[PDB]
Amino acid sequence: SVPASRYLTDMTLEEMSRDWSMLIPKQKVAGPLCIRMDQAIMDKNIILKANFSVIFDRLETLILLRAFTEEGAIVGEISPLPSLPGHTAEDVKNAVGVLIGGLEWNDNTVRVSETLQRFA
Amino acid sequence: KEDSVEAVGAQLKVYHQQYQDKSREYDQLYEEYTRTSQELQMKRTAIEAFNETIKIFEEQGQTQEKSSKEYLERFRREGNEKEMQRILLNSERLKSRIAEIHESRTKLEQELRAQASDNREIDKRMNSLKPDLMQLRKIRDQYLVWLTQKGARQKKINEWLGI
Repeated sequence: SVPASRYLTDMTLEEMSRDWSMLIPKQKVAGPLCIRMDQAIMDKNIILKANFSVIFDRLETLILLRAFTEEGAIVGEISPLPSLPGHTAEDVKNAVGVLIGGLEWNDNTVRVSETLQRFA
Repeated sequence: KEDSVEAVGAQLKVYHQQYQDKSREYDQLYEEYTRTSQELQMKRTAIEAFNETIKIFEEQGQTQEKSSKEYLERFRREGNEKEMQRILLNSERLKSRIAEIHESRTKLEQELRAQASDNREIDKRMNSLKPDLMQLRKIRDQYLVWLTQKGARQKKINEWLGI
């Protein structure tokens, strides 16, 4: 029936590990998370994809979230700060709202993945 | 420090190999599973063919003793013992023949059920690998993200991964 443990991965290893750059860097520390977005991306359709675990039917831990344009380019990210001990599901939901908002300020249309719709 | 970075990188290497190994172990099982699963399908099919023949034979024995009761009413008054002992002998020919194919169905079915039961064991073994597979993948992904966050480029990540 319901596992009440899974690890959901929207991204391949290649996506997770790919090198990317922001033409106009915007960065904000959101508790234990780091939010990054290229201030130069505008009027695009963007898809937020994530790797994260769940327990119960609920998001538990983010591993990594990257923002991709329709052409597959990376223009934002949410990630745990390597220094530090972890985060809760709520830090995660707040970091996402903060990123969606940042990208909408610049006239991007922002969608999230289905796994995200479902748990986050 | 460039030492903490290589230590994590080395630790990434360890988890990735473990995950590749559990993952190969898992797929071996999956392939044995799907294979015996087809074999089971071929057995069930052969059993179905046993079933319809047996059907025919059963509804013939019941058809040759449904008239052999009323025709022990013309042959009631006798009583021959070289001829009367002979007309239920083809009733024994028919019983030994349903019995024999029953024996053969039952040996097929015994083999099928044992095989089915063996594949359920494989399914349990796989299902048992999942929590370690999941934990390992997640933990291998966290090391990778920590290395990205500390400045590792994809090429260096790929070298630690061994890809």
